[PDB]
Amino acid sequence: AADKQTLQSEQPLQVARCTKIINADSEDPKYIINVKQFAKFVVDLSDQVAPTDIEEGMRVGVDRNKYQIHIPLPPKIDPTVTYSDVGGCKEQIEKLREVVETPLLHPERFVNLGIEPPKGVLLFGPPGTGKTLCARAVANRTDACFIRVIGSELVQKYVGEGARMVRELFEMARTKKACLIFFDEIDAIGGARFDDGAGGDNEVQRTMLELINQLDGFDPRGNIKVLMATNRPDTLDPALMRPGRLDRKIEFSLPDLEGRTHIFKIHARSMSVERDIRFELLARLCPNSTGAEIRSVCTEAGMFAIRARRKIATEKDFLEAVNKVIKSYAKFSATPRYMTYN
Amino acid sequence: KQEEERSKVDDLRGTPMSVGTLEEIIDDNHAIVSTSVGSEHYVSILSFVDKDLLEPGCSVLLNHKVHAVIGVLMDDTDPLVTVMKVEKAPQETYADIGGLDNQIQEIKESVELPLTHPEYYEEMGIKPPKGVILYGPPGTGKTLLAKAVANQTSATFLRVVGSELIQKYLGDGPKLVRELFRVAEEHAPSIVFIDEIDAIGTKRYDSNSGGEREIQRTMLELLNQLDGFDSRGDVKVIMATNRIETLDPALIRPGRIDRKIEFPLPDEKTKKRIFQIHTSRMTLADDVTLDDLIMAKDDLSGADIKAICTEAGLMALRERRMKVTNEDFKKSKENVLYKKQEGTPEGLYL
Amino acid sequence: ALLRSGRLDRKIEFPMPNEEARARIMQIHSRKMNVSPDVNYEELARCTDDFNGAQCKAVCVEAGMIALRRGATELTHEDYMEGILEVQAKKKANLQYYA
Ligand SMILES: Nc1ncnc2c1ncn2[C@@H]1O[C@H](COP(=O)(O)OP(=O)(O)OP(O)(O)=S)[C@@H](O)[C@H]1O
Ligand SMILES: Nc1ncnc2c1ncn2[C@@H]1O[C@H](COP(=O)(O)OP(=O)(O)OP(O)(O)=S)[C@@H](O)[C@H]1O
Repeated sequence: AADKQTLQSEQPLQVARCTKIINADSEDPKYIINVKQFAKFVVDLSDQVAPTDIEEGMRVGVDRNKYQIHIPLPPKIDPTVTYSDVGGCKEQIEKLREVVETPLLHPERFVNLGIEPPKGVLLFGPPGTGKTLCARAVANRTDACFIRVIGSELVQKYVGEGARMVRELFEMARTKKACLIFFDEIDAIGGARFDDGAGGDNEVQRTMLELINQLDGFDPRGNIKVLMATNRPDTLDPALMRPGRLDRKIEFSLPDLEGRTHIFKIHARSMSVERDIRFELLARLCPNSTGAEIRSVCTEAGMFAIRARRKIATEKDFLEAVNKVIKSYAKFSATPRYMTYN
Repeated sequence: KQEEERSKVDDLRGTPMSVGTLEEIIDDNHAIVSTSVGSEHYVSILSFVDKDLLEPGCSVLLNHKVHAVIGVLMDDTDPLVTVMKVEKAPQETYADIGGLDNQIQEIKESVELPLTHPEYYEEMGIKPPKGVILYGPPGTGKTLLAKAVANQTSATFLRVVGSELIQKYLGDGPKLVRELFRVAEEHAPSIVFIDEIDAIGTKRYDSNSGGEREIQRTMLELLNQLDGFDSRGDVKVIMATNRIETLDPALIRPGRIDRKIEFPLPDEKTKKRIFQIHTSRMTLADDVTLDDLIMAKDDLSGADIKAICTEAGLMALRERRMKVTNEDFKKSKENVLYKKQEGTPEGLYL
Repeated sequence: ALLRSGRLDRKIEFPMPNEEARARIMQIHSRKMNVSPDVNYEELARCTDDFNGAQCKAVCVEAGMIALRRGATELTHEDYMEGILEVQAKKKANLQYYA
């Protein structure tokens, strides 16, 4: 009973049903609310509130008897959002150097020649290829800053909540200088305006409009660069294909052979192997593979290096690792077992 | 005395009391309560109960008329925790070596040896396997090997059936995921086992809400809880199925589940031992040759061998005969398999 | 049925940009950029054979970008030509058996 008497004084002070906001009229507050389950409503406010902060994508206090608007806050928040080896793909970091580094170093080549600074890139390539590494490998030279954002993190079940996190990311971006948010799975974020008379997946729609608004147009970017990752330039918008926003389209695909030797260097140096072995034979054994699968190969040679007590990996450890992954774990073991060839 | 303070707390309460699911801290002790159906006034809390026992968004004791928070919820003994929290380390590690021997070694040096000696990753900078899907044909040993690692252990084993998470209430299953991973968090280094999550994908019910919009949310809570944040560290979780078609690949991808392990239906060289050991504890007229049964069924599981080696003795002891005739093995196997059709084709290699 | 004569009244085909239309739109993209007056648009557009307006834009922005490589002060005629010698977007070849 540490506060029991005051609890017998709050019984005449009780208000404010949850009631998320759909939208409003114009010229006036005149908002529109669904409660949860019943119906819809075209509401108006109580007088002692701020009609400013009753904006769309919010859940306000609402009276029982008059449904008049009381004080909001964001009642849906915080759990909502989950480089020495610079040199992976080759022709890519140089175009990365261009579109990122050259506006962030000099407005000398750009404004004087009469062009606008290229500010955004459409990365495209298969997954497991190092979009994350090149993205973060930008952040050695800027200052140190990076944030990572998967697209389907914004799949949360309230209207404009993803747009609210667009608000959050763009008002964290301008707090800091020379920073890097990263984008990925930008198809579910939306590039195509699919519509018929259904009214469904619309938080994506208004969040994507919020994305076009805060991205480019109405106080542009400055010392903020954001890469967008995909397998397709096919499911995007012609409003960010507005030709001065995302105009480079850096290309890469599976590495050649020597790229895989470089990734062999990378995931050989960062673990316990022996420094007397080669990798080009293993590079021949990987005609189509990813550096993520090179990580799997190196961790599997580490699994053999667990099997026997090995901290100095032989060539045979990586031999049986590749033999494990590409021929004895590609599906089972028995695509070989015939000569006809040798 | 204490009696009057307790009576005044009891009369802060109004005897029809209720229960509602929350979302979020409202730090200055006034709160707001969804119900099941979610009608949410700016409520208080009866300030002698501990508000800070609990993390955000969980059931408490409420009122019906002013909706205010009253007490902490009871640690509600759902039928899961008695099954989820594995009571004893039961039995059956290996009564009989010679059933698999391929992925016994694999499950050993992938589940025991990283966990029970977590000092090899010190030398070689390797991450442990978090999830491994053990799968294959039905009746192989997946549940058996799960119990085998469940007894042969030093970690607090946990055992979960995939239909334990399927209840008709709203948000019930996600709460069961929450308490499930509380159980998975708050024992020890632990070996969670999950079974039958291929019986969850093309599955709809009548004791149910909107079907594709019910366990999408539950398995999405599983997604956001299992290998999301809330740092992984050392928590062993094993999931097992028979088929792989109904699996969302969002959970099959790395980060969440590393190793993919099938199980072959065994060769005849180990069928002789499995048929022998399933027949090891009965009386049998030893003239009969199991090599007929061993060579015959081309894709036998061990439940096949189980039902054969027991049902032949059942057909013999049906008429009270201790030892089994070979045509009782005929009757047994032709009961066990519906239309024992492995002869030509083929049959006529030959 | 999608055209007939009340669905869409007119059937308006579009000409491939003959010569001067390529030069015109290529200059339209080079309107706001620094262009030194040593540019002959008829030469540029006339040595562009089979270029649509997509490639008009591609060539003028590649003339920007190729001149943006070396840190030149403005565009250059050979950079226009290497926008064009961005292979007329015709690739690759391996080539193998064509000797
Ligand atoms: N070209 C490369 N050079 C160096 N390392 C590479 C390369 N490609 C892949 N890798 C390695 O393999 C990993 C690939 O996994 P991540 O980049 O982390 O995830 P990801 O799948 O590449 O991200 P996405 O799908 O491309 S957005 C990298 O982190 C490196 O460890
Ligand atoms: N010690 C042992 N070593 C190897 N195999 C064994 C051993 N003991 C039993 N078995 C076999 O393992 C099988 C275990 O069956 P289960 O895997 O439980 O069948 P199942 O439960 O239908 O599997 P599902 O369909 O995925 S639930 C038994 O049928 C035995 O033949």
